[PDB]
Amino acid sequence: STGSATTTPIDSLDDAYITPVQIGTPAQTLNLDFDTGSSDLWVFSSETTASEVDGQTIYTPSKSTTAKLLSGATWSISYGDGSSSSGDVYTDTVSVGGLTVTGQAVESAKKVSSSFTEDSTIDGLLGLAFSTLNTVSPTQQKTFFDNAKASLDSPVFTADLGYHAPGTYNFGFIDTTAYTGSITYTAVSTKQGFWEWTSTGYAVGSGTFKSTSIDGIADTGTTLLYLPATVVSAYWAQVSGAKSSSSVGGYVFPCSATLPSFTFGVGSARIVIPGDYIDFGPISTGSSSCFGGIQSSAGIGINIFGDVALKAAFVVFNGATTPTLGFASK
Repeated sequence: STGSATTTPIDSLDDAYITPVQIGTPAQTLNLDFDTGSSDLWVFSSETTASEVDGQTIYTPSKSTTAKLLSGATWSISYGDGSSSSGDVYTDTVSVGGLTVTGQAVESAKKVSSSFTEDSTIDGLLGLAFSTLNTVSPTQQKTFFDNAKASLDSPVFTADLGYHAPGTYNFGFIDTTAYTGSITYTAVSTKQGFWEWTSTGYAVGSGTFKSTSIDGIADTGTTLLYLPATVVSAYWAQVSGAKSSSSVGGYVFPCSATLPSFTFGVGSARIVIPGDYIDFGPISTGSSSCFGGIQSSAGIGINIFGDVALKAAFVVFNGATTPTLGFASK
């Protein structure tokens, strides 16, 4: 089997991407944030505290003839940005882009933090990291990909995110028309439960490439590119007036600037992030200070190749027995 679904930015800055997911019988379609940095499929639901729902589409298990309470199971998750959610669990039929998993754990939110409530366009998350990070207790549950894996033509999914435009998540096949040149594959460590890999270096603009190992995660659920302070300082030093602002919470730059590109290494290959991808616009409406799309990972504890980086590439998440990651230009 295969699946293919379009993913759409939630706003004009590509702050996140939503992908329609069919849950239950008859189908209830919710728009989920596919997140390669976590491993829970959770949704706003009929059980979510009413005051914490503000415009989201909810899953109502009582209206699904295939929903079954997973008796005793609860979940609770905290994300890197400080957001959180928790609740109980149902199993139900879940389909993405024509690919159907029966018995998928669907984690029903009883509580969500304010950032989720405030995001009316995101109806929940679909985790695509390794199932070892799944938070369901006392019986840990498998991700949608893990459940689908054996049925897929090939044990892979791909992320092809758009810049200010829709893109595609495919399951079970590699669309050879969706990228240019060849795919360069690189080793993955699953020791922390992430799609963790080591970039071979970077360049700023038309500058020379610096060979240096940068361990990080491929994370579709993180907006920006978070890299070591040394790397980030070298980038922003090439933008007149750019500075790190403690008050704003990162690097800002004059909105009048033309940003240089940023290149990262994948083995001997190179992925170029155009300067425009690094512009996240005014810090507040009408401001002439703009927020940067490359930020320091210092104090996160991990480098994160988020959407800013991933959307510059066609990315293969290879879930073979020895998982790997592939990157191609597009």
